[PDB]
Amino acid sequence: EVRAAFPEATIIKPSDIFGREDRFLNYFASMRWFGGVPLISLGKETVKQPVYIVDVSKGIINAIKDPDAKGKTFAFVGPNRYLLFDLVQYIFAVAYRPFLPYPLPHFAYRWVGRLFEVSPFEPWTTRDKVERVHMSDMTLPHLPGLEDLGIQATPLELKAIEVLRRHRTYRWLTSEMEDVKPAKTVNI
Amino acid sequence: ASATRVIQLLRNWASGRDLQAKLQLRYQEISKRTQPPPKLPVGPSHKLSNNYYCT
Amino acid sequence: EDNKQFFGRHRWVIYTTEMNGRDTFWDVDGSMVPPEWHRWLHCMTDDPPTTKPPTARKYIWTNHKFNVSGTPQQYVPYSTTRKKIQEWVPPSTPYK
Amino acid sequence: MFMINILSLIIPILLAVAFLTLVERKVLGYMQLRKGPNVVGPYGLLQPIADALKLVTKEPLRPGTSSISMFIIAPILGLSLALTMWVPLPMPYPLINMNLGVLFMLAMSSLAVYSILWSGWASNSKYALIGALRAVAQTISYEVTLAIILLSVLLMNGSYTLSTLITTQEHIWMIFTSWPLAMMWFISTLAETNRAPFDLTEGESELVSGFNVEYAAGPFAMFFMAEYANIIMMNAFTAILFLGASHDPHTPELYTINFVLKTLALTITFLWIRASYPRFRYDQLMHLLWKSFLPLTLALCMWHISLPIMTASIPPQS
Amino acid sequence: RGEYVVAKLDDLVNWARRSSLWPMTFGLACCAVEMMHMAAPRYDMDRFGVVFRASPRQSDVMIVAGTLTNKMAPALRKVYDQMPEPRYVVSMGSCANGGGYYHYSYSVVRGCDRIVPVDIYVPGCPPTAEALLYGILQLQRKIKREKRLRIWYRR
Amino acid sequence: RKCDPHIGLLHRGTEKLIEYKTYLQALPYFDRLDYVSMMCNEQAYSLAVEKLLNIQPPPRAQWIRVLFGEITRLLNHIMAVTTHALDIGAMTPFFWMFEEREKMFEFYERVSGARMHAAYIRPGGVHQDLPLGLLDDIYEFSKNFSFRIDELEEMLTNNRIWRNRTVDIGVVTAEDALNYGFSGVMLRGSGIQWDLRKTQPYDVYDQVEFDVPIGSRGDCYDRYLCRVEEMRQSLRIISQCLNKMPPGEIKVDDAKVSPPKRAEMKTSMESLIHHFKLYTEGYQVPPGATYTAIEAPK
Amino acid sequence: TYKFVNMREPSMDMKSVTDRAAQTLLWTELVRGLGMTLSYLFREPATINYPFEKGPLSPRFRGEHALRRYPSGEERCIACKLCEAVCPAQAITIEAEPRADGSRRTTRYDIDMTKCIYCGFCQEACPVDAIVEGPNFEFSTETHEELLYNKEKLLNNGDKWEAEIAANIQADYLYR
Amino acid sequence: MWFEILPGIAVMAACLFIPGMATAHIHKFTNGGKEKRVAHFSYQWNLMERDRCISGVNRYHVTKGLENID
Ligand SMILES: COC1=C(OC)C(=O)C(C/C=C(/C)CC/C=C(/C)CC/C=C(\C)CC/C=C(\C)CC/C=C(/C)CC/C=C(\C)CC/C=C(/C)CC/C=C(\C)CC/C=C(\C)CCC=C(C)C)=C(C)C1=O
Ligand code: SF4
Ligand code: SF4
Ligand code: SF4
Repeated sequence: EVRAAFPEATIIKPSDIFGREDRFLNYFASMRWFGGVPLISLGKETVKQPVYIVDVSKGIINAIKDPDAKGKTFAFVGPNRYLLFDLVQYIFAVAYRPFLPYPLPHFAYRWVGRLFEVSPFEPWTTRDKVERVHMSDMTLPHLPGLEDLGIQATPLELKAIEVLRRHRTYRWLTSEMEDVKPAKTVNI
Repeated sequence: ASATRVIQLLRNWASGRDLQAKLQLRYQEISKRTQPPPKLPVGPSHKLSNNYYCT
Repeated sequence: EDNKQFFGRHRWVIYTTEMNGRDTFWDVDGSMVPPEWHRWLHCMTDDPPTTKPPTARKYIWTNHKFNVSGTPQQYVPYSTTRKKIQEWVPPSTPYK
Repeated sequence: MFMINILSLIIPILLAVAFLTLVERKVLGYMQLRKGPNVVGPYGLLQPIADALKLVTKEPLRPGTSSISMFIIAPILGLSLALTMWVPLPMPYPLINMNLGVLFMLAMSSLAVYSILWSGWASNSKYALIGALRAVAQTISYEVTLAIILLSVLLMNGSYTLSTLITTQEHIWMIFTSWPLAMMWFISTLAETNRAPFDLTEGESELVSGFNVEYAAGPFAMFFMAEYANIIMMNAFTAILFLGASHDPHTPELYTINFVLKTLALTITFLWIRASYPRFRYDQLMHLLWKSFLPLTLALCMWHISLPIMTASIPPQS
Repeated sequence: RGEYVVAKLDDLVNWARRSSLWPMTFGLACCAVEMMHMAAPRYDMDRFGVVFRASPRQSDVMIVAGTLTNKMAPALRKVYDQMPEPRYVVSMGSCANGGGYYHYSYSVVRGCDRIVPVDIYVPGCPPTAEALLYGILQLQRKIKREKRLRIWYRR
Repeated sequence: RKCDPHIGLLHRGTEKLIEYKTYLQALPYFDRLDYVSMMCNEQAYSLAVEKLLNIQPPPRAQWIRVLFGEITRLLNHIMAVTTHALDIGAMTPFFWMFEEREKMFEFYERVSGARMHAAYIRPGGVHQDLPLGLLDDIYEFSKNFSFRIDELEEMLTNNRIWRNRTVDIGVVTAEDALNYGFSGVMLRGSGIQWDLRKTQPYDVYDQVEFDVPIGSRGDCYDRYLCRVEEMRQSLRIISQCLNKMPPGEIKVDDAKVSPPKRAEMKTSMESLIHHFKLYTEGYQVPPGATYTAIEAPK
Repeated sequence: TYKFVNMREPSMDMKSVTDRAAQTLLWTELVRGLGMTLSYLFREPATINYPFEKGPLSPRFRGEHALRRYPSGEERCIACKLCEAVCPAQAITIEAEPRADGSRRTTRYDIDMTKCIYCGFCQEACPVDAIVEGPNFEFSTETHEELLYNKEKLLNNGDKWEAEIAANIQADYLYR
Repeated sequence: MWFEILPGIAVMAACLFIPGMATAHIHKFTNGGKEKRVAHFSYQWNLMERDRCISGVNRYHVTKGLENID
């Protein structure tokens, strides 16, 4: 609809965005409260390609300055794609909290999402949110990405402690980046 | 806001002195806030002769 | 006003219930004091405006205003000067 | 209806703890050429409620380096002891009449320090550990005489029951007979509650806030009641201990009015002392008590055991 | 209507905050000493509900009063970050309102706002102990006029 | 065991900025320098500029500079002793004087315009004469004050808790204090009988009789009495200044140094020309360097 | 001359020793403090309630600036830049221009109330009494921009507090 | 004017008054008008059981005088 009303409207298509107040890394980090970490089919069939917040922020700024952003539709995506189970493995390793995955059928998770929607305040997990975690980032190589603008993507491995240092207990609070190895990346 | 004489003794006795002679709170003894126009003096060099700057 | 009073409490104001539209029941401020009474209130003089009316002139305001910060009547700074460098307006006649 | 009694001994105290804060602000202010809170409602009578809602709706700060489980137990432990140590007090008729009332008085009074102890440790900071350990140092000097003064005064009462205190004090005040002990008890009760000259554990000018530095909102609000409910209760303990009023067997109104007035008079003196003197040093505090107080306790306790036998004035046990 | 009960709970919450805000013990320079005169018996800040509590963990409004310099700017923002929510920062005096007398020097940040989200600006060099006495009360009106739950019930 | 006092959390480049301002414009710098002894601060700067200019202030000016320089000593010593007790833990003595020293700020504003930063004591004399009835208001306060200074002494001086917190603590000897560059109370507290108001009297401090309290132990406590006794000795100075106030102008008659009054501003050529250049260029002082020190309350 | 302050050796007579012993044992100077505060409890508080009553000032008080104008209505400022040349904080920024009538007024008179330190030199500077701080110590704003005053705001302050400035200057124009 | 201090302690005076008032009246109400019995020793406790057994209604604070016996 916006493209129809405003033909020369640059449309930015970010993937999952991670950062300090992202509700994506914090989502899995906060999952520790409710027992273990529930992933449907262990989350082994869902590949995600997150992108750091600042790069997309610089992407918008560069798009404004760029005289060629008129009409184009950019897809802002990160450098590497990670299977969701390995991504959660990376998150809980960086937070050093114990990982307790367990399978959960799709219909029952949808029921769980319904229960959490009841809260009249900021919901923690909706049925819609459960679906998003399952939605693997569709690859759109024809769509002009991020490097054409000029911004080089920052791998999530570098700037991951920013989000998750807070979630660490006092025990592993001063632990650095190199303590936890980079997670395996299913690449294109 | 004058204290009752009953406690005038109390504050005086408990501190061993006469507070009412001189109090921290000011009263009508202050100088009036409106004063007549003043005439300021002139300096020693306000002489219309023999006031050369060289001396 | 009460002369028999500890200096500072000898003069005081009971603020209005209405001023320039805004409701000035319990919420009141210190800027609702009109200037002519501001002098007498702050002990700057011993002559109330009723006893000594301030000299009236054309340009003096007729309606005192409280500090208008917050309300959409607040003052916004802006350059009061004219433009320094203009530009050569291109002609309307075509290239040829 | 015993449950109705329990709330009738908790809620009325809680409002009493609440209004002590407003009273202290005004008493301190009027002893300062100030006026104290007088805008929140009439005469500032709404001020405690104004602070009440703010704190419980204040952001309750969780420090990351803090140990969470011990973080939350301390405010619970502080308040729980404060209320439950009101229950043996013989307000006309004590709610919980026990033959060992004062021993139970000391037990939870000694249990109280673990609030400031665990909270000081759990906060995980320099000022947290400084306050908690000086809280040990302040309270370590403290129980040794607190028991002795309690023992010496009560030795001519007859037993450890708090109800019989009134029968002993039926004719004259206990302070007439043990005023050297009463001054020394009063300083310690001023001291057990970390108040006025002995407030090293808090130490605003020297420890910012001591143990309470990392305690906000309700967890702070809870810490304030434990401190202030102990103030009223300890003064009430002193009022019965030394200034036991007359008790008509048919009208408990008479004792209740007199007893409450005695607690109010004593609690004001706590604010009276709090305004006047400067603050000690925790080394001087310990040196003040174990070098000057404790030697006097032993001899005074020596006097108060020899006195009943020499005068054939031992008190009945039953 | 739910709007009525929301507004009633709205008025209850803020009234608690505006009548019990505690200015921190945060003084810097010349602008701080006369602020003591506000706490002095002449004006008696405490009568208006405030108490001068230290320990930014237990304070609401931060009275940045004095010259804000380079060497301390990290210390202030660490202090401000430690203050729980809600928190307000009143920039007090011309030094903290843009640099004051030393606006053009080399080790002063020109304005307290460049480090902290600065609330109502009270000017003066120094502002009279009464001048920001209104500054504190004018903030109490700002606390009065907030919506919070009104937005939440309409979010 | 070891205390490293990192300072610089308030380093406004004062001595750098003064380079870029005229002598008149540099005056408020000293006003802001030691913000509890304002008149004493401008008194230091003014004397230096007068020394370099080779110009003396009129007799009336010097007297009120001494008079206002001494209530400044009242202010700082009130601040020092009260906040001392405040830091120690005694809050009540803090507030009682702060009401009284609020009264002295009224005298500040009645003569200059602002409570703290008078910017009143200028090179060549004060800015303008005192308002009518100001001296009488001084007399009323000075009557009451000695009935509060002893009140402070009643609260702390004989208090055992205050004594132990302050007696024989932070003791500094004579030679090391002298070698350390100490001054003021640090010297008079440890026994060294030194005071710039007596040894090298500036202004009309010589024509005023007063005593300088000297301690013996040199510790924290002895200085507290030294400051409190300095309060009362200042009251004697104020009593003499009020009783011996001379008539005359308030600034040096030299219009090339001090701006002319507004009356001759608007009628005389030379006065306007001088006022124009003085407030645009300022008086050009002769080349040279000098170091003038005064017994500021600190 | 100088006066010794504290070396008063106490006497060792039995009366003096018992007095000190009574003082230490039966705390007296502590009670002297308590009696002092209690006496200072039943006094009259020095507080004044806010805006209903306000503190006392003097006619030469320094506060919010204002740009007055002649009795005719014409503004006093002839843009001599003296106030800018004496401004210690360099807050004054003015530019002049030959106005349509031919008179010499200023196009811009931005006073930055966040820079200047209320020295009052500006009121001493202009020989036409153009700029002058008003008695209004109260102009606190919620945003930084509101404090940056321009010529228009200055004239508005001049038109609002004109009654005070005329009266205050009338009182103090003889002292200066 | 120090009277303003009194309203603060006035409600407080009532606040501490309620507990002692409550306990005394609650004891008076539950225990048949008579003041609550005190059992500091086994003899008192043994005495209380005998009253409860002879009460019939299983209530210690129901005292039957000579009209109970012949
Ligand atoms: C460096 O810079 C500085 C400044 O400036 C920048 C300054 O200015 C000043 C000058 C200012 C001053 C005030 C001077 C003193 C200040 C200092 C910092 C000096 C050091 C201070 C001290 C040594 C003393 C400190 C004393 C304090 C903090 C006083 C403490 C006691 C009080 C009574 C006041 C506080 C009272 C409170 C908070 C109110 C009560 C508390 C509550 C939680 C409210 C009640 C809550 C409830 C009842 C709970 C809810 C339950 C309900 C309603 C019951 C019903 C419901 C149920 C469910 C049961 C200084 C010194 C300074 O150095
Ligand atoms: S604004 Fe003025 S009074 Fe305040 S700190 Fe800066 S120079 Fe000092
Ligand atoms: S008051 Fe002083 S500092 Fe402020 S603008 Fe005027 S001349 Fe400059
Ligand atoms: S305000 Fe005064 S000093 Fe400034 S330009 Fe106008 S006349 Fe000159």
